[PDB]
Amino acid sequence: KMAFTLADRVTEEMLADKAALVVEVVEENYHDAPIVGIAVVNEHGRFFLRPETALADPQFVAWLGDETKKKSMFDSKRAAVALKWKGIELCGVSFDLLLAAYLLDPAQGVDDVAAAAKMKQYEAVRPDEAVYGKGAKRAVPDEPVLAEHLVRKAAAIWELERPFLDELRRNEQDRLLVELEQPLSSILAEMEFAGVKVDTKRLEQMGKELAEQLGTVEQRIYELAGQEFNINSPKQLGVILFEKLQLPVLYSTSADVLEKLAPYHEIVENILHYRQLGKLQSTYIEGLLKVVRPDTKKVHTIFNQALTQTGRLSSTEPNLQNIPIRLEEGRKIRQAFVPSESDWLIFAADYSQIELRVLAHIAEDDNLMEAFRRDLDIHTKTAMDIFQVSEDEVTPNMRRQAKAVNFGIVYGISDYGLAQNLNISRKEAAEFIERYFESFPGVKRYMENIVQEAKQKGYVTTLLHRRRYLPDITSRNFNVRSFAERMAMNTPIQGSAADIIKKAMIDLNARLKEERLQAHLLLQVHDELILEAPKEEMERLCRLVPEVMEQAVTLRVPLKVDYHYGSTWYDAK
DNA sequence: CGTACGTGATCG
Ligand SMILES: Nc1ccn([C@@H]2O[C@H](COP(=O)(O)OP(=O)(O)OP(=O)(O)O)[C@@H](O)[C@H]2O)c(=O)n1
Repeated sequence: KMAFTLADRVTEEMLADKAALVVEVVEENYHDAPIVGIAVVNEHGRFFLRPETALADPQFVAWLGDETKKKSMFDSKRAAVALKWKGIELCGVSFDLLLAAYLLDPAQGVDDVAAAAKMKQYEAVRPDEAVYGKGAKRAVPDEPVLAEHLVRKAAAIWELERPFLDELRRNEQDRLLVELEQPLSSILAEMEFAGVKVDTKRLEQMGKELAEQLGTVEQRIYELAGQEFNINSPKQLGVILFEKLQLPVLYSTSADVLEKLAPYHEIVENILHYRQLGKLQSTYIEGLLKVVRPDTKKVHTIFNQALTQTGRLSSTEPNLQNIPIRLEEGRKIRQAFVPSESDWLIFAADYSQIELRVLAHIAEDDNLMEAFRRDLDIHTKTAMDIFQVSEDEVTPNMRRQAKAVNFGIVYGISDYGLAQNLNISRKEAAEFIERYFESFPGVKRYMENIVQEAKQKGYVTTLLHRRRYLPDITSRNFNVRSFAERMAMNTPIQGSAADIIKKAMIDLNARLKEERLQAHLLLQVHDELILEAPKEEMERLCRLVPEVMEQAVTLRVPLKVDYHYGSTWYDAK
């Protein structure tokens, strides 16, 4: 057993100017969720507090909100947001063990204190899953069990801060934690708590029309197949296509396959159309409506800041980072995302080709840097170079194929992978790649060098010193090793872009505050920032937002930001 | 050829 005081009231010694603090929210989605318990560990001892008591105590609430009273936590954003829903401000979080663990090694998948602790041979704390259970059997245990668990977590955080900070310093990542990820955590908390207003009537109207079109195409499919079957079943669909109708096998029924089969039978295009409507209906209408809060008609995503292996955020419940845009039918979903106040507008700013600009910078490729210095259309320029033609001679198919090469280069180029993407032979794809590297020899040297460096050091890094370990780079299995080489090529690009936009968000918020604008961030989608603001602020934002985003870092090429605003997210185009 | 998440089907 670990010793602690199970307090009935808050005392002064619990309010020291440095503590490990646990404000426990067990529900996965912490929005408007209960706080089940509080633990504090500091120089004076270890304390468990009941939240109905602590959170009603003015001295404790003042302590929580006092920036000069420093707290060490794990996933402080969870606590901060749960407290925001209770009208309580959390300040002074100086160390977040989740973010520290994430920066040291995102591959550990650390999502509880016990997992972080094990990184430093500290095992005197249980995994959350062992305490709460998983799935439907999940539950908050009785007080003695709960209290001991929260105290052990606080004690672990209290013990682990120094070793974690020491290692971050050794890796030259301590500023990344303290000046980037931790401040960003607070900004993410604000964005999540603000939420995004949804026009549910509009979504419901779209739902109704979709359902009608769905019925129509569904019956057309049955008529064409000469029978009814579950179109969403791969088994049944595969039978209909490849046995009853005898279509060729190029069973995979992925979209790319169906697109190749479309010429053989009228049913195929109907099946694609059906899947597409069904996607919109199930995921982007019905699924979105399920998570809208009925009182305020807002969705409050959770941005997972300690999940991706490259330093990107992810977004859940709902995922607001994969709302359709490419095809008009799906893009209309965005008409349902609206400003939260009357006479406000949505303002969206996106980096133009940030990944290829970062590549130009890190590779110091003269041709690619010159292309961005001239603000050329990069896909047209790449086509000119690889196909050896003048700008006026670049055909649409050529630009399309060059664009695909540009994607492959950023992802970690593969002849089989590019070949798959363009529906061409491996030798054909290999020729394109060779021509690319002939035109961009700095990029080739960079790709060769970064793989060698990954092998030598064991990891790759981003501009702001994020790291990703790549143990498979030495595998004697070709496929395993090749995937690791692709990660070595891609991670510094994708990850540096993530560093840049994170810093831009911090810089933007500081400027917004200085200027006392009411404008605020709502979402980030990897290389874009979505805000809402009074209509009277648009002219100022048109100058401020792109400037801050462009100046977040200084590269060997310019950063370029495009922007638009409108009455809904759809119209901010 | 990179990084995510949600869904419906499947399947233990
Ligand atoms: N102790 C440190 C040093 C650097 N960085 C990160 O790395 C970035 C660039 O570091 P910087 O020192 O300014 O440039 P370099 O000289 O290239 O790096 P180094 O420390 O090796 O000299 C910083 O902005 C920061 O994000 C950090 O997180 N912690």
